[PDB]
Amino acid sequence: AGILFEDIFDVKDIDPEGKKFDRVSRLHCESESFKMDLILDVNIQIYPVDLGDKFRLVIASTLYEDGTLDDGEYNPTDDRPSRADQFEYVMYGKVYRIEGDETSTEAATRLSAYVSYGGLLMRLQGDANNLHGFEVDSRVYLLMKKLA
Amino acid sequence: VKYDATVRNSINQVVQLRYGEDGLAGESVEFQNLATLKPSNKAFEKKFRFDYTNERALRRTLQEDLVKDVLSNAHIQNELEREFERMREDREVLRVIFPTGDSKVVLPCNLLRMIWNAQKIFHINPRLPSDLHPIKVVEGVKELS
Amino acid sequence: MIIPVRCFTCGKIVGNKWEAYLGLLQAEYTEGDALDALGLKRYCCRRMLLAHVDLIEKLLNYAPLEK
Amino acid sequence: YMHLPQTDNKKKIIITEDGEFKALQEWILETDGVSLMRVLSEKDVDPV
Amino acid sequence: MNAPPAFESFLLFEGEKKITINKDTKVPNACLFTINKEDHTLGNIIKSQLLKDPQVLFAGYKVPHPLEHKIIIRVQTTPDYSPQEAFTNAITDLISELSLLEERFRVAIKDKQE
Amino acid sequence: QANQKRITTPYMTKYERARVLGTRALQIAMCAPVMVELEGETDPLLIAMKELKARKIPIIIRRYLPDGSYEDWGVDELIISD
Amino acid sequence: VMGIVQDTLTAVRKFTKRDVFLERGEVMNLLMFLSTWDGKVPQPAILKPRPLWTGKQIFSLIIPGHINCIRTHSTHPDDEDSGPYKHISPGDTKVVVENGELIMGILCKKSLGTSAGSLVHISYLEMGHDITRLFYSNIQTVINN
Amino acid sequence: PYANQPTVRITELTDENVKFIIENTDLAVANSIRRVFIAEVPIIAIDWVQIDANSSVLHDEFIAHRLGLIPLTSDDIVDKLQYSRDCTCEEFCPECSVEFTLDVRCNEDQTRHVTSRDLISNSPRVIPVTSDDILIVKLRKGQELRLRAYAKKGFGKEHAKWNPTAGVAFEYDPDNALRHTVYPKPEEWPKSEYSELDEDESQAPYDPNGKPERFYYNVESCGSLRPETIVLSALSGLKKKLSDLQTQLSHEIQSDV
Ligand SMILES: [Zn+2]
Ligand SMILES: [Zn+2]
Repeated sequence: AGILFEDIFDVKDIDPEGKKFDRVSRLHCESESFKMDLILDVNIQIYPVDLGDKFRLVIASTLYEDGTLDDGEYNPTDDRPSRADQFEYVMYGKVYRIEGDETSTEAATRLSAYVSYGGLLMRLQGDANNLHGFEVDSRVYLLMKKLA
Repeated sequence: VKYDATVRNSINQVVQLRYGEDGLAGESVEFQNLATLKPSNKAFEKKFRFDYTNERALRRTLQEDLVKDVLSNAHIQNELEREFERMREDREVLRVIFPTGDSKVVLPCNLLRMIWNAQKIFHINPRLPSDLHPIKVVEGVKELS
Repeated sequence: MIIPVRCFTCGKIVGNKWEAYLGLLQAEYTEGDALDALGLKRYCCRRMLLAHVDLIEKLLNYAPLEK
Repeated sequence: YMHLPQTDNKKKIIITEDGEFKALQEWILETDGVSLMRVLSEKDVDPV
Repeated sequence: MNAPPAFESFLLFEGEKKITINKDTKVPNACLFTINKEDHTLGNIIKSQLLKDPQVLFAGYKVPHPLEHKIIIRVQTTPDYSPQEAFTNAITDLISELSLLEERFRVAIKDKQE
Repeated sequence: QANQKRITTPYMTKYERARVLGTRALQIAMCAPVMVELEGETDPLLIAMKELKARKIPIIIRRYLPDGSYEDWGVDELIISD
Repeated sequence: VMGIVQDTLTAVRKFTKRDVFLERGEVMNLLMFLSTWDGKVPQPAILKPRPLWTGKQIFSLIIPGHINCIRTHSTHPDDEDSGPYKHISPGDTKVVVENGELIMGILCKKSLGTSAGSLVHISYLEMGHDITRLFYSNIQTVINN
Repeated sequence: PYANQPTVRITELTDENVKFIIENTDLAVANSIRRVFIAEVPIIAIDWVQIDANSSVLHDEFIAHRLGLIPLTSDDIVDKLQYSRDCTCEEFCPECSVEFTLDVRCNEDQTRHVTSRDLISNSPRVIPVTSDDILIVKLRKGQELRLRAYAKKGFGKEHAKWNPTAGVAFEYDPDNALRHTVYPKPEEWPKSEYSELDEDESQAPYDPNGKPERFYYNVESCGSLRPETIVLSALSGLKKKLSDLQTQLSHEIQSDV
């Protein structure tokens, strides 16, 4: 239904290399179910975050949840198809590189996808059966919400 | 520069046969990298042989109707071995012309940039195998030059 | 030369305070208290009254060219 | 003057058995005044 | 010797109009206001009041040059609402805005004066 | 020379491009016929550039080889660098 | 030698960082000062809770056509390339421009200034000469404003 | 979609300074009201001066500039007199301008201070601010100054002598809450006059849903206009400018259709 990635993540590091930028912090995350680690850059003044915080992640091509493409234009008056708004933090960006672990004999025993949100970047090492939905030069969304 | 593309003086005395020993203007020339002078013999053979003994990487990089033609038709194999021998003698020529490993050298049009443009204009996928037969590349370079 | 009527930055009246500034300076007051007594809270007019040198007493020591 | 060069322009660069360029530090001599014609004719200098 | 007289910052001589309407062709439902002989004083008001309107997608202003006393305002709305009438609404509520502010300042002055 | 045995770079360079675009536009300025249809512009430079794009320029270029022998090229067989 | 200098460069540096974020009223006025803008507001990098535009999408709108370029920032850590996070760059170095879209990196003299292989150099060598002039004018308008 | 509901509160209404607070208003509206205070408030000031005899060491241009920047009271009749450009009157008339006559002669040993009190008008409702007096020129014995001056109507866009304010101060969001300024060391900055924090706190906490509001004004007149009628004149001028924009836009949209 347009969802490319479903997982629940947890944080352990807030800035291992230091507080490089004042309004952007570099999170380090990993899951508990299917074991993919994560790094991500999140704004802080519009979204507080701290250590030991659990959240679930949704990566979708479109927010319409109907399979119809949005083509990447800001339409604030097009809230009719009831976009994915129940989640309280939304990003938008594109991928730029999808590289894994190839020795030219087997086929991608692990995949690490790089996604750029206009400068805010993430990275997803994991099995290829969970990251095969990502295609190079494709527009994707990111969804965030808190968990109890 | 006269209309014979020969650098000449006022009283028609030849100074250069071609402008800058190659006949190319300096406005469009770019800083490039050869990436052939610096690698060793083992690295050069690893990166430019087009080996086909293992045959599985060649299946992963090309389509089935392409690997069927590559694994047969030994004229194609002889052509790629001739290309490898030509690149070996070119490596020798580059080593004789260029000492001290100065791989930085000015060339007209930046090859890696146009290859990246061709990648990101036609939306090709580096993960999937491509449909491009090696001798298409071979006689494309030969007919281009 | 002569005191300007207006402060260059804002435009507060300056020309009606030079005689008062000399009068308060003659009555044993410091520059800061004299400037505070003239209602110049902003420093832009404080520098206008403080840093202005008058040349008219030098120019009125000359005989006029007409009568 | 005697000094081992540090910049790669005056350093010994040769091909090796593996085809890799290797930086070799060799003793060089810098003089004052030019007498090259008798310098290359002398024993144990490189005429190249 | 090339100092312009100070009155051409807001006067209009014979030959130009106050308002000229250009229809943009890059995007549908767009207008190009070319309000002449005002400054950022009007343009900031226009931009803020049009951003207050929810059904206006694009409405911004810029000056081409600080010497030429000219501003240009480009307004783009939804495909059911003309930019010209959007400008008209953004001015006719602004008139009520300024009149209400004037009346409240008047009654504040009257209440403060005993 | 004849049609055969004619050697020079066939890319019409920027210098003769400027020279032709000047000369023909001055010919419009001295009321010469215009080789292309025009749609409401009066600058001779603009129409001369438009018909240089249209490659209908009615002059030929006599190129001086350094040997001394001339060599004539028209406009329509020269191709535009742009 | 045509190069951004003295004020616009050090403002591109502060406008290009990760930490800068523009509200709708800021991108709202920055899109007026363009000339080559297609007339479509791009999708913001932040949607919920409030729509925020980062400066890299704005400079992507500045970059015309499809330019591909990889430069390094001036304060590039030399240990980042050898170790991990080579394409992550926690210091946000390693400027990459992909398909006319600014992806990471803070621009500086080594990317927009009078340097060989700079962004304006590739813009001249790919798009042409008029488009480069519009590129320079759009930079000097939007970054100053 | 429509206009909001601003409120005004006045904290000080002395004879030369007015502080008022405007709430529930966008930033651009308050900025424009501040701009109109110092640029587009009508006032009567001297622009046309004619020198008959000037033996002073201060030559004609000094005296012309000083007389041009003398403030003139226009508390009631600034609306009545029209602009000289819009007057059907040729050159100048008493309905379109105010005539000033200055005549002074020093024949005493001590220095004669020619001040603004010596300026004589025709209409009693226009006078320089003497009801200390503004110095113009000092004269030695035997030096004369005879001139006639005309006072037009204009605002601050033409010249700074038509600027009615002394100096306007515009404060919004006093203790920093929206991070419109980023303080590198917040403890090194003094608290504002309208700040609402204790000594321990440096800045207000972050407000992501905030919007700039509760503007603080400290407008100050130069003694020409009353400091409370200048705001009314500015609002009236802005309203008339936008009414002119209404008329011009309506004419253009009926002309196009
Ligand atoms: Zn002042
Ligand atoms: Zn009159």
